[PDB]
Amino acid sequence: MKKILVLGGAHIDRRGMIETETAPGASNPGSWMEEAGGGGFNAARNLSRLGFEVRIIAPRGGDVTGEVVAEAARQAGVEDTPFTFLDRRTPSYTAILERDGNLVIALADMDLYKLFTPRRLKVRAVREAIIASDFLLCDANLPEDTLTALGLIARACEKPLAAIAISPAKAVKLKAALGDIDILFMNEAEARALTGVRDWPNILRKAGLSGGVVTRGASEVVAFNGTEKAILHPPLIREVKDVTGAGDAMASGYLAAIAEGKTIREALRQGAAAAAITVQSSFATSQDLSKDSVEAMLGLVPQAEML
Ligand SMILES: [Ca+2]
Ligand SMILES: [Ca+2]
Ligand SMILES: [Cl-]
Ligand code: NA
Repeated sequence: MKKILVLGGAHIDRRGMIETETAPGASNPGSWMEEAGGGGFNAARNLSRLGFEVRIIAPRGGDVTGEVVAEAARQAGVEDTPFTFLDRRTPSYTAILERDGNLVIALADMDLYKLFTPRRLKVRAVREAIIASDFLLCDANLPEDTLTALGLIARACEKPLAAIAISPAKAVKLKAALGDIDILFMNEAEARALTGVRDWPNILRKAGLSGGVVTRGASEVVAFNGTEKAILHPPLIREVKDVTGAGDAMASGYLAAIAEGKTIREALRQGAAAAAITVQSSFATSQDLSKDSVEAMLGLVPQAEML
């Protein structure tokens, strides 16, 4: 598996920080930091950083913010082939923070994703992107019916499909597609939401999900597939005490391991290494992900146990 196609979100993340003491409910002097984000987009960048040939299809506006996302794609080596709607704005997450980093309030405009309908997913151009790929990844930013239709296409094309849950609210959108998803990445809350730690595999398999990863807190992770499950040990003294992030990094490291054909025990430890790299300091980010950095962090990752 060399080529991964991602179908999911890619938004602008704009963060405004107040420069002085906060005046609540009023104007404050500040300055804006912008960067690209979105579960699918972040995972796409990560997979590219880990050596895969990655392409992404995300709903995109005809604006400069969309071009900022496109540029961040190119910087990470991701082929950006957007579903462009020239009259519309690229989705955005805008936060205003106090000088001390406290979140005052954030506004998400994600409506553009509603345009990615099953009808649009079914166009020849998207099917050909799928046929050109070796592995698919989606996220639950896409509409529910689109996710189900995507599952049917993956089936018909015999393409492996992975999914990122994004949030407990969004996870439920994956319910009909479950039987067509080879690996679903989620945390504790998203698992409860879609389903109704070593227990997740049998609960989830009867829900029709043949494999996935569920994370809990800083240090517990379960991975499963059609016949197997594995779990992470608590860290020893010398070992890394946080192996969980936003979710992109775990997914990317795990999926990278599976796509290279490693065991779920090995995939578990790689995903953990990848997550740990992104959270090992206040300043750590997924830009620090590479095959070499994962290789370097792996010796610090607790052992995994098949069950
Ligand atoms: Ca200023
Ligand atoms: Ca189904
Ligand atoms: Cl997102
Ligand atoms: Na964490």
